[PDB]
Amino acid sequence: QVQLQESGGGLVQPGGSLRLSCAASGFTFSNYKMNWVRQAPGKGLEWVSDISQSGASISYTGSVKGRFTISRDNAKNTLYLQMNSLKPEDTAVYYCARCPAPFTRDCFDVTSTTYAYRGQGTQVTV
Amino acid sequence: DDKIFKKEQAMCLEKIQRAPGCPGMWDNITCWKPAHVGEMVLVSCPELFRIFNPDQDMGVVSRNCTGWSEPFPHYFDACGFDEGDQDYYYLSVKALYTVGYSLSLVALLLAMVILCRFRKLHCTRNFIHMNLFVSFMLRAISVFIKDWILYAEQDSNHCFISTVECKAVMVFFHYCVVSNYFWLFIEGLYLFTLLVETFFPERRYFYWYTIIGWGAPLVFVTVWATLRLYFDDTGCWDMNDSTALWWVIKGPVVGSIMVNFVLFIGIIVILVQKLQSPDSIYLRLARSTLLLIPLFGIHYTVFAFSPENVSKRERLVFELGLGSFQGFVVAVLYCFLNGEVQAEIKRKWRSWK
Amino acid sequence: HSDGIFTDSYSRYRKQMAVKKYLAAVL
Amino acid sequence: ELDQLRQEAEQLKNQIRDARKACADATLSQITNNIDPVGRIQMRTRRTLRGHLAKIYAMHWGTDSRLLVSASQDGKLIIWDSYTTNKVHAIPLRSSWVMTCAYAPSGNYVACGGLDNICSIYNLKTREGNVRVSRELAGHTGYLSCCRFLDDNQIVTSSGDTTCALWDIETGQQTTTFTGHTGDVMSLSLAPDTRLFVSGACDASAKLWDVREGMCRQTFTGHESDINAICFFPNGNAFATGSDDATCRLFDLRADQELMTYSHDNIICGITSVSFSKSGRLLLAGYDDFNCNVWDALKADRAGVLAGHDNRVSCLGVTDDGMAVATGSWDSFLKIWN
Amino acid sequence: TASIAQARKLVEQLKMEANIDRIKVSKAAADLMAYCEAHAKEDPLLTPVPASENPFR
Amino acid sequence: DQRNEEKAQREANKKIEKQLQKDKQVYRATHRLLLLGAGESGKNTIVKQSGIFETKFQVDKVNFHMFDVGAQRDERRKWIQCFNDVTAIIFVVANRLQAALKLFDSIWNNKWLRDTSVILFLNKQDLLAEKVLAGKSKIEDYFPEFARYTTPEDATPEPGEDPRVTRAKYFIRDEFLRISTASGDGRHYCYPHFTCAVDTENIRRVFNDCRDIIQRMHLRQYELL
Repeated sequence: QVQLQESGGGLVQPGGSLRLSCAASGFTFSNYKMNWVRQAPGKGLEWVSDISQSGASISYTGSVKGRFTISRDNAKNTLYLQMNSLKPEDTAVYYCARCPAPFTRDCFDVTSTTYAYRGQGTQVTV
Repeated sequence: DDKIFKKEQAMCLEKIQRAPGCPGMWDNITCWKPAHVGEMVLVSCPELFRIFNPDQDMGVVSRNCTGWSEPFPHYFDACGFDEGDQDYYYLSVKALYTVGYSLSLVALLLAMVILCRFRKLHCTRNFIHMNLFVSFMLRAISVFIKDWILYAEQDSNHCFISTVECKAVMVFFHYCVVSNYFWLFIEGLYLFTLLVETFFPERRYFYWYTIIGWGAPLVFVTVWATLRLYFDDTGCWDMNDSTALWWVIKGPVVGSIMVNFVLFIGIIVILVQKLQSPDSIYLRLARSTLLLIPLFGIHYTVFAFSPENVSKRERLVFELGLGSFQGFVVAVLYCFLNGEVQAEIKRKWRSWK
Repeated sequence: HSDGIFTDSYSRYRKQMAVKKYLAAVL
Repeated sequence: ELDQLRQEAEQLKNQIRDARKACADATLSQITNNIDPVGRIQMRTRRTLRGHLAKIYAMHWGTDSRLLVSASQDGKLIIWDSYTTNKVHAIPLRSSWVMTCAYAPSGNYVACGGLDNICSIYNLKTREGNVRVSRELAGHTGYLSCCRFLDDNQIVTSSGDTTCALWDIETGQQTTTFTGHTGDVMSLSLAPDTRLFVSGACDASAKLWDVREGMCRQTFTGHESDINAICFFPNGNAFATGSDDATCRLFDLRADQELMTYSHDNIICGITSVSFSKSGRLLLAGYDDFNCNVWDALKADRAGVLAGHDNRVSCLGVTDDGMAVATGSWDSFLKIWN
Repeated sequence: TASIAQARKLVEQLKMEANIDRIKVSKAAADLMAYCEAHAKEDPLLTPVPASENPFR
Repeated sequence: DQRNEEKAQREANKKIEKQLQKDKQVYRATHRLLLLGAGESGKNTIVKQSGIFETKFQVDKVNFHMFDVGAQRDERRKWIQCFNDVTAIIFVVANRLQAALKLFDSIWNNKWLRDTSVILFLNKQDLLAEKVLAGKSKIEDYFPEFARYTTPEDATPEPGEDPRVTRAKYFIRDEFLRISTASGDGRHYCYPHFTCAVDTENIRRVFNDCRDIIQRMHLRQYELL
């Protein structure tokens, strides 16, 4: 059975840095364009970043461009988001997601309401 | 030749009797009256001098009854000479298109199988190209059977042929070329009307198109045929050419070139209107314009207006050394290497494998 | 009509030789 | 609360997770070592039912094994005769985009449904003349993915707003309601005695239910992506499953865990339909590289290939006596195989 | 209390699939080998059928 | 004996076939449209200006059947395979806008929607740019490259508005175009517009662009375009 376990988070003084992890389970990790999704409290879900299968294509949201980074490890099947220069308004629940099909490009997973290939997330505060 | 040396003399010995210082005789050319001494015997040319000139109406030869003396203009050097032997010119440009129409035929008989077999490609568009493809095979297989009644091997034979069979192969030949100049005309008319009135039913036009692809030539070759069989038959339907008779065979052939050529430029205004909007150019316009050159039959505009005795047989290397491969170019451009068959011939090649 | 005039031009030239062999006897 | 209750569900998973590990004596390839194989076999296209305009989504066979229904996106619902290739009926539809069609086993009713969120019921017997809408069912809120008849009075329907439902055709209201999944429910396959049924949805899970209780009995999870097709074994204890990660699997109701996985390296395109043969030895697996690949069910070898189509296959049925296989694809053509 | 209400139903969902009986896999699969051995003759697809019985010639 | 049911199986077949030859010709004479735009004002205004709302209308005696997608869930990967054969998708717009861009990326890069064309609208350009130009904060915390952005001179900006509205109006239009042009390859196009205030030529810009898509499609079938 697939399931996604994010880790890390917690407290930081406004301006620090943090990494995140994503524990995968039970599928071929080398196939899926994976990504991070956040959600502020009092607002709907919003898309953060994405990385392709190899790691060639990497894109971000304009508000978080440059200060963050994303990297994957196709050998030890986990996803890594190292964040730097954090903000007071970045406090949000951060999920780890997977686009639903192997060997493709498209993704349809920014939604709420059990896109069932995302984890329950972790909390980052500031 | 041999027959009229009896036949025109048989009526001469009649009119030797019907017609004396001179005697009335047959000089191995024509007949004579037993004419008057001193008078000038001026009779017009025979029928053998009407083939030397289109201005044959002034060919006259003078003999004096002195008795009978020489032709005062001598016969052949009046008209029959023409300042050499150009059998090398006629045979080779003949023996081009026989191996010219050959190469198209074995590469259209195979290339018409593929469109009517693989069954994915039964589109409305390739319901037009197959009739262009079948109207090249009707061009070739009529030209060969046209060429069968020209292998004379005997001069008295084919100069005096006048059979109904060398009528019917000729009139079948004229229908199976004028359809090929109409199935280049409709090809442009289809691609143009699929791009300017693009909101119309397409089961409406195509059935109403192929009527005037084969039927509209079928009217015209008959009307030309019944202005000679009832009116002006002299040989078996090649060598009369009285310039009010060609213009119902030559006429609506070259009419279907002038109105085809305006449809050629009428598309490269539309094709450039999309190729230049920002959605380089001159190499994409290269094999877009050049891919329509054998499709529209557009290499006929170059000599369509020029008169036949003006351009003087330079066009026969053009029209028959490049027009007799036009059926072979067209089967390569869209069928052998199409761009939709190529990923579809890769289906049955590997899936059978 | 290209094939039309070549069938005319070759046939007309074909007739000239028929006169030519006929006119060698009257020569 | 939710912290220790997540672990409480986790520990009830983990205890369930090792109970099937307790049951795992050996793999099934080890016990089917000495089954002498079927080997090099193949079929041939015998018919071609070409009457539809747009793409074909669903077909269902008949209990005579002679008639069949075809639903297509042009708004046409068409009954065929498979023997003589003749259109018995050509029903016009109310809304166009349909995704499923039903043929009742009594041979007396036909249903279809799609994005207008209504299962409509069409009468075949129509002694007043031509066919007409009998009644229709409007209870779902998503879309409508599958349906399978039980008699002329109740039909289970699969929807896109996660809920399956059992219906009462005269009164027009749902009898029970099946609220176990989380994704869009995609296909459901009835048990051969209509006591149970399974269903697959986009959340990679397969729920086995009870028609009388409306409850989920077991949850089957062995896939990686969303599931498009499911089909019972002929006896009623196994089913095959087709998901969009190019794998077919086998799940037995007794040992409560998976048995076989049908995959090969060259097939990396998604699966759209599966069905069983009558003995159960031959499993059919419609694909997206446009060829139905016949899979052995005991040895996991793609023994036969049916390769006659132009577009993606979308529906695949087997006659209840095993004489013929009819596959319909997005090129409006339905090759009947044999 | 909504997401804690639905989560209490998952453990009740996981309860009922915990107390069922569970059967050894080889005995559960030899019955599948029992079916395809006995029902092999009646299936017209894995064996060729002569041209008489086929309605599809 | 057996001929009796045969002619009935013939006479039912030919009476059915005559009805299909009424239905094939009207089906090839009508153009379907998909209106998956995530905007409540956009999906309803362009109607004048269940499970599915069918709007039918004709212009120049050409039949359009416009289909708003209504009562569906927010997941979309299983009911946009029911639209690959359509003429044109009308993507209307209203952080909203990064989620608008992330959606339009997936539609352009689907295995089944690879060949269908997108007509793209820019709704509310007066109340999404000048709303920022009274706030002076909203594009920058959504986008860093806007402060770098120059208005292209080959644009045709309407005289009589804020020029920095048109700086951002063309910026958003040039953010959809960099996804569509990058790796689409000639089989499907994009058509940016904005009318969004008047009944005048909302559909005509769709009309004069649906006429274009077919014309690119036929010239695609001759290896020309």
